[PDB]
Amino acid sequence: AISSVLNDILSRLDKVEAEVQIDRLITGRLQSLQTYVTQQLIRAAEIR
Amino acid sequence: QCVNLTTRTQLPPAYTNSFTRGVYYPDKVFRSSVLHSTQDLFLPFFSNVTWFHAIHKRFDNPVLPFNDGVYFASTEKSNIIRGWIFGTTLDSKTQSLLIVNNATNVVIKVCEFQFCNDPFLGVYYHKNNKSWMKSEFRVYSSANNCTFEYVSQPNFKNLREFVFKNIDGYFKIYSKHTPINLVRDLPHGFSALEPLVDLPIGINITRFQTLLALHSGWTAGAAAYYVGYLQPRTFLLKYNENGTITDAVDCA
Amino acid sequence: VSMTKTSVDCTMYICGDSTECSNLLLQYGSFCTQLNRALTGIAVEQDKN
Amino acid sequence: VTLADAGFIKQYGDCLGDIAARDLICAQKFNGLTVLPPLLTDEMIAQYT
Amino acid sequence: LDPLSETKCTLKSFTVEKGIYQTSNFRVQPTESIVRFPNITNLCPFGEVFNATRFASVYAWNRKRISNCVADYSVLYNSASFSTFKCYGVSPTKLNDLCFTNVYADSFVIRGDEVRQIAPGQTGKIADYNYKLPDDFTGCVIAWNSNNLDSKVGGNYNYRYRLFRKSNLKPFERDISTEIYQAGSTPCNGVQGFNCYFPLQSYGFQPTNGVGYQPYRVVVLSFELLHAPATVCGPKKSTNLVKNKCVNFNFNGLTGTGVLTESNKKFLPFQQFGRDIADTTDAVRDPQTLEILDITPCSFGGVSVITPGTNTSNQVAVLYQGVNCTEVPVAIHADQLTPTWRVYSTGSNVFQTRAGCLIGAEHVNNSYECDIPIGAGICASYQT
Amino acid sequence: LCFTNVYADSFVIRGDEVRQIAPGQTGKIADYNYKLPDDFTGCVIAWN
Ligand SMILES: *[C@@H]1O[C@H](CO)[C@@H](O[C@@H]2O[C@H](CO)[C@@H](O[C@H]3O[C@H](CO)[C@@H](O)[C@H](O)[C@@H]3O)[C@H](O)[C@H]2NC(C)=O)[C@H](O)[C@H]1NC(C)=O
Ligand SMILES: *[C@@H]1O[C@H](CO)[C@@H](O[C@@H]2O[C@H](CO)[C@@H](O[C@H]3O[C@H](CO)[C@@H](O)[C@H](O)[C@@H]3O)[C@H](O)[C@H]2NC(C)=O)[C@H](O)[C@H]1NC(C)=O
Ligand SMILES: *[C@@H]1O[C@H](CO)[C@@H](O[C@@H]2O[C@H](CO)[C@@H](O[C@H]3O[C@H](CO)[C@@H](O)[C@H](O)[C@@H]3O)[C@H](O)[C@H]2NC(C)=O)[C@H](O)[C@H]1NC(C)=O
Ligand SMILES: *[C@@H]1O[C@H](CO)[C@@H](O[C@@H]2O[C@H](CO)[C@@H](O[C@H]3O[C@H](CO)[C@@H](O)[C@H](O)[C@@H]3O)[C@H](O)[C@H]2NC(C)=O)[C@H](O)[C@H]1NC(C)=O
Ligand SMILES: *[C@@H]1O[C@H](CO)[C@@H](O[C@@H]2O[C@H](CO)[C@@H](O[C@H]3O[C@H](CO)[C@@H](O)[C@H](O)[C@@H]3O)[C@H](O)[C@H]2NC(C)=O)[C@H](O)[C@H]1NC(C)=O
Ligand SMILES: *[C@@H]1O[C@H](CO)[C@@H](O[C@@H]2O[C@H](CO)[C@@H](O)[C@H](O)[C@H]2NC(C)=O)[C@H](O)[C@H]1NC(C)=O
Ligand SMILES: *[C@@H]1O[C@H](CO)[C@@H](O[C@@H]2O[C@H](CO)[C@@H](O)[C@H](O)[C@H]2NC(C)=O)[C@H](O)[C@H]1NC(C)=O
Ligand SMILES: *[C@@H]1O[C@H](CO)[C@@H](O)[C@H](O)[C@H]1NC(C)=O
Ligand SMILES: *[C@@H]1O[C@H](CO)[C@@H](O)[C@H](O)[C@H]1NC(C)=O
Ligand SMILES: *[C@@H]1O[C@H](CO)[C@@H](O)[C@H](O)[C@H]1NC(C)=O
Ligand SMILES: *[C@@H]1O[C@H](CO)[C@@H](O)[C@H](O)[C@H]1NC(C)=O
Ligand SMILES: *[C@@H]1O[C@H](CO)[C@@H](O)[C@H](O)[C@H]1NC(C)=O
Repeated sequence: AISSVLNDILSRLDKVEAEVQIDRLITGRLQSLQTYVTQQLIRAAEIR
Repeated sequence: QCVNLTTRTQLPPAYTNSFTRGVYYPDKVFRSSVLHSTQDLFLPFFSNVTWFHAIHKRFDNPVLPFNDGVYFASTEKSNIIRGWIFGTTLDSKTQSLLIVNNATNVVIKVCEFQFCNDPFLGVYYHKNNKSWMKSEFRVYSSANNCTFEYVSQPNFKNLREFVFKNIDGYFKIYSKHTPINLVRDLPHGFSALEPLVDLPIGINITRFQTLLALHSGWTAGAAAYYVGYLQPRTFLLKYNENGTITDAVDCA
Repeated sequence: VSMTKTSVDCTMYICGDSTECSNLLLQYGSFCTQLNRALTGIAVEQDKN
Repeated sequence: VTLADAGFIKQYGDCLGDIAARDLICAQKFNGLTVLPPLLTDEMIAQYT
Repeated sequence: LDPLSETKCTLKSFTVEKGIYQTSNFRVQPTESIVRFPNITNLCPFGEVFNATRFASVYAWNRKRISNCVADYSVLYNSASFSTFKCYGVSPTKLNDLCFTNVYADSFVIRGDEVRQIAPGQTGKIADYNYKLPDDFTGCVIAWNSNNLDSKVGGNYNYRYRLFRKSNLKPFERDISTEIYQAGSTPCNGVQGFNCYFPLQSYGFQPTNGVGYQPYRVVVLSFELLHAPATVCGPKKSTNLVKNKCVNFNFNGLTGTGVLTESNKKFLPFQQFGRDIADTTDAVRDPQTLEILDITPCSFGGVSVITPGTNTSNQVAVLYQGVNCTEVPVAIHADQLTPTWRVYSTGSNVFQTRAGCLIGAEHVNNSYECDIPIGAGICASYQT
Repeated sequence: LCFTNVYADSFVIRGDEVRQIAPGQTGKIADYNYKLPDDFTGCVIAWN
């Protein structure tokens, strides 16, 4: 995407193409959560 | 006016260890209590800076290449380093940049200059009035076309340092200073350099040339100056609780 | 015996205060509720341990 | 053992101004990552011991 | 409707078993808005960038620097005279809603057919030897026909470009060298003999030469954006600043939400913003008055709802996780909140736990076995 | 294919702004007299 920050994208771009920059940040961050949560579930199994 | 200098000395490219200097703020953003990591043109730690020193007997201003960007520093009193030429030719076959200081202003000017072959700014010293008069401007014979101009304002050695970069059409300047009580070694310690000026010059640069003061029939001032190229190298930087870079790691 | 319990608001993490980002995040369906249920499962188990 | 966040409340003044530079715990909280306290306090667990 | 209804929805069920349940986090909505821009007033000199007499040729494109001024762009974007107004990192509809560091208008003329060569990363002799835009170029390009302004019946010959070069030039380099170029190996240093060329060439702009072969005037606007001490900003009116409330702030196109506070951070004169580990701004220097404002996101947290089974009772209690409730009473629903319900904040049955603020449960001194857990040694149960 | 209802909207405009009739566009036609919705489903047909 053109920036790390959602507000920069909504400051610069209109809906038709702001949604393409935002789709990248949603996809990357949802992959960052699923990675953290999988790592934590595997750790939780070790602590158990 | 334009005149060639009497001394024709050459040979030893003197060197010194650039221990911990030539770090500078990578962008205009505040950060504090963080170990931030940045990839940029920087001065590689402990690299050989070329050292130049004027005696009384010795006066050297060689043409120095300018590849990716350069670090410059000087140890002074009585204001002897006064500017830089930059360009790809330096003979009015192509556009070139002039950066200079005098008795009342800094000037910045980019033109089809036909520079002098060994340029300087000249001075008359202690002429009855217990004052020194900046009086010769031996930088160029002609300045045919120009495409930008700017002007504004003019017990220890004065340590000065600068970093110069040309990239994405913009030429950029960073600087800092401190008073020092050391003979020749660049002192062990840290400071980043703040950004001062950005110039939209849009030219090739391949080389540069420092302009000393004269201080024929003259005496050279006891100033020294140090040059090193930058390289693209990742650096990791400790911003303290005040947001000043207090220590640095050269990642390579 | 245990580790720090964490809850992450999947909406604030992905989209923090952007409503248009939130309306795009709904197009990915159930994942934020599934991530809340996964971390709540870990967090309850710290007391059980 | 040096903990990072026990979960025992945050009240703004503990982070704003100075502390948000050196402290990462409130920068996590600002991005929707929240620690939850254990059900048993360190006094309760000690009492069990 | 109420916290029970929020759990019935979250649990996808018309009945709920005994427990404590996560629900939508609460978050204080911003109570008003701020805008701040420099109190500069002089309207930027776009006239001598669009209605200049004679433009410069693309071999020596005339850069004009625009700074320390106010720019309305809607007066350009509304004008039908532009035959193209294509943007490469901002939407033109939002230029009036943005701040620029420095704007360089780079200006020249070309034949219409060549207008395509002006997009970023393009190629062809205009894009290769006389005017290259950088790969990550951020800006707009605006172009229109001037066959009715600067064509001649004999062809205008002031408008020249370049046809040869030892290499394709760097982005935003201009080359005004004039060396005779050799198409064979010939070191023809003297003059433009056979297979040797003056590397400049002329258009001949003539009032019937052809559609698109006719002359177009072009400007490239090239701005640095939203992260430096800016001097070319939009015409939107600045408001007064306010502090300690949650607010929809904008400074210099840094739109965001948060509570502003007087900071003690020692910025240097070149720094406009300070940033978090998360790459999000968390201190700012106001452009009206040189003071550093701390930005903190205004209060929010997980809401957990505590219930006996719905076949035991409809009554519930609410836990606001990590919240010192000296705040939730002040967050009165006279404006909006993320949770639409508020009846529980009617109060007097409000208790502080180290886990957060517990609302709608009666605190009692006698201890019991833990029925529903809360945290930090506290539990809750449904009893007489 | 088959359609719930079809509405044909009809008007005359200049050739230049035939680009303003795309969904989510802006400019005086798209702004002050005929706007297609952000998620419009349909076609635009135009001729001199
Ligand atoms: C910026 O100006 C530079 C100095 O004029 C210019 O450097 C020149 O580059 C060419 C192309 O490589 C060199 O030409 C020689 O190239 C190789 C050896 O490198 C030989 O095989 C060829 O026969 C030919 O002789 C020039 O020698 C070189 N000039 C100097 C003094 O080094 C840059 O190309 C310019 N950069 C831009 C972006 O225009
Ligand atoms: C330091 O070096 C400067 C040149 O690089 C030099 O600038 C020159 O200053 C004079 C005096 O103002 C200018 O002369 C013109 O001044 C005004 C301008 O409006 C006119 O009314 C006059 O008729 C005259 O044309 C020069 O043009 C200017 N040179 C440049 C290149 O701009 C400084 O004066 C030097 N400092 C000292 C102490 O001499
Ligand atoms: C860079 O400097 C050059 C010298 O100052 C300048 O060259 C001059 O360019 C003009 C055109 O702009 C020529 O004007 C002539 O035009 C026709 C040519 O056939 C004649 O009929 C006219 O009488 C007139 O002489 C000059 O002759 C020419 N002079 C020289 C010595 O080359 C460049 O134009 C400048 N370039 C830039 C980009 O600034
Ligand atoms: C971050 O910047 C701070 C502000 O400049 C700086 O604080 C300054 O520290 C010196 C050294 O302690 C103080 O000097 C005084 O120290 C004590 C009294 O506090 C006296 O014994 C001394 O004689 C002298 O008066 C400065 O007064 C103090 N500045 C302020 C405004 O309090 C910090 O040291 C910097 N932090 C780091 C990590 O370098
Ligand atoms: C470049 O030159 C253009 C030609 O002069 C100029 O266009 C003109 O713009 C003005 C407004 O600034 C228009 O004036 C009319 O505007 C409304 C119409 O109701 C009234 O408020 C005014 O009193 C007046 O009637 C002109 O009609 C318009 N002319 C043309 C032929 O387009 C541009 O504004 C100039 N642009 C720049 C940046 O200088
Ligand atoms: C300064 O030194 C240069 C280099 O020796 C001199 O340049 C020469 O000038 C003559 C004409 O006077 C030319 O024929 C030569 O071809 C030039 N040589 C070079 C290498 O360019 C210059 O004349 C000297 N000027 C003074 C004032 O001494
Ligand atoms: C909840 O927040 C209030 C402030 O709004 C806290 O009260 C302050 O507490 C400190 C420490 O005892 C005192 O210095 C202040 O003077 C108090 N101010 C007021 C207005 O009471 C309170 O301690 C907080 N409680 C918890 C559990 O976080
Ligand atoms: C620096 O130059 C000296 C020669 O003066 C040489 O011995 C040394 O190896 C060089 N060191 C580096 C890091 O280039
Ligand atoms: C000394 O200064 C005066 C101006 O105060 C000047 O007229 C005089 O020429 C100067 N002396 C010399 C030797 O030039
Ligand atoms: C804004 O206006 C105030 C006076 O109300 C002035 O002190 C300040 O310098 C102005 N700011 C700028 C950036 O011009
Ligand atoms: C729940 O209570 C209802 C009466 O409200 C009763 O009909 C039902 O049998 C009960 N179910 C259980 C599992 O207790
Ligand atoms: C709990 O007991 C203390 C005295 O030990 C008393 O002050 C307090 O008011 C009691 N709280 C309740 C809820 O009865």
